[PDB]
Amino acid sequence: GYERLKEELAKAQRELKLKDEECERLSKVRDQLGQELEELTASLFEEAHKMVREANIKQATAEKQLKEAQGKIDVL
Amino acid sequence: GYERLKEELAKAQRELKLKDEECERLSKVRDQLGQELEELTASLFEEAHKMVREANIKQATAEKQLKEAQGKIDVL
Amino acid sequence: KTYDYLFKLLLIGDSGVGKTCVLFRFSEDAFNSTFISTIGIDFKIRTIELDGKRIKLQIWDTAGQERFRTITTAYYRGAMGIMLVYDITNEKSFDNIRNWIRNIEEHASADVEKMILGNKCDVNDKRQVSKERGEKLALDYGIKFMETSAKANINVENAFFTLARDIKAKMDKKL
Ligand SMILES: Nc1nc2c(ncn2[C@@H]2O[C@H](COP(=O)(O)OP(=O)(O)O)[C@@H](O)[C@H]2O)c(=O)[nH]1
Repeated sequence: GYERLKEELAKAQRELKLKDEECERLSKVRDQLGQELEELTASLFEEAHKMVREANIKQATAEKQLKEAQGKIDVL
Repeated sequence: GYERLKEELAKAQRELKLKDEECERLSKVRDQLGQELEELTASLFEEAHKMVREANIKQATAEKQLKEAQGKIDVL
Repeated sequence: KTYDYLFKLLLIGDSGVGKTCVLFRFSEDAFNSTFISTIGIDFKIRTIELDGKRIKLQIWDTAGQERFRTITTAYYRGAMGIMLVYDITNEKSFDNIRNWIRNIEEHASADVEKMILGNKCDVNDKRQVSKERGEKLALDYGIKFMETSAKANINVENAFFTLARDIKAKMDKKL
């Protein structure tokens, strides 16, 4: 009876906060998704190059043998 | 407080309902943004690998052709 | 248009359980290069056929870094099937499988399809986790379990096709 009112806002008090806290989050999302998407996209780009670079470095050195190491076959 | 509790439990109930309704909207747009980020990042990875593969595909041919001549010199 | 379906999948777990090879073997890459190490995300596509239809699988592999916390939720929240992956060479990986199950339950959706993947089953001589004890974890949580070797190439293709069947059978139910 007189304890049924206390059962409502002991509960509600714990409820309101929950949602109010949910939104605080859900609101910052669009900015985090973007402010992340960016970092990602950079990181992606940066690494993307590094990989392509190494690949090529080794295409060079493994072709200088075809010109200098074949010349060793031409010099023997 | 019969009119106070029968009045406030309408406003308090609305708060939870207002936010409930506000939650779905906030969480709707977080799922919507997350799909759009999914498909964006899906494409970026797909390219980044695409690029990097071709930098490795050639590295193999060059190095492959060098094993084609490198073994015959070390054979003799 | 072909394909005619799109399942979005996720790989999650402790680092060095070999989440990433497990992928690389399914997607059929000839190569090792990945961004998991450095970035903590990588991604792979493979379409398969199941009972005749084309099914495009987008597979995300997540590595927890807090750096991209938001983005990787987006993957959890949007994922149709997620594979929890431990190393049978390593306990805590297995112990944590519960922990992840938290995340999955907490960050991800209410009907998601779930699968515990006991990886490296090939290297029995360094085997700390019994399979029997593996299956019990799974059964407790009412989820499928499967032992797997990214390197011996054991059950990886089956693990996926099994999870893909489980996703589709669920969707075909909502005809
Ligand atoms: N023996 C064995 N080693 C594995 C297996 N999968 C991965 N590895 C190795 O274990 C380590 C972790 O694998 P990794 O792809 O990095 O998974 P992740 O770190 O969880 O994403 C690496 O050194 C891999 O070579 C496996 O199934 N068996």
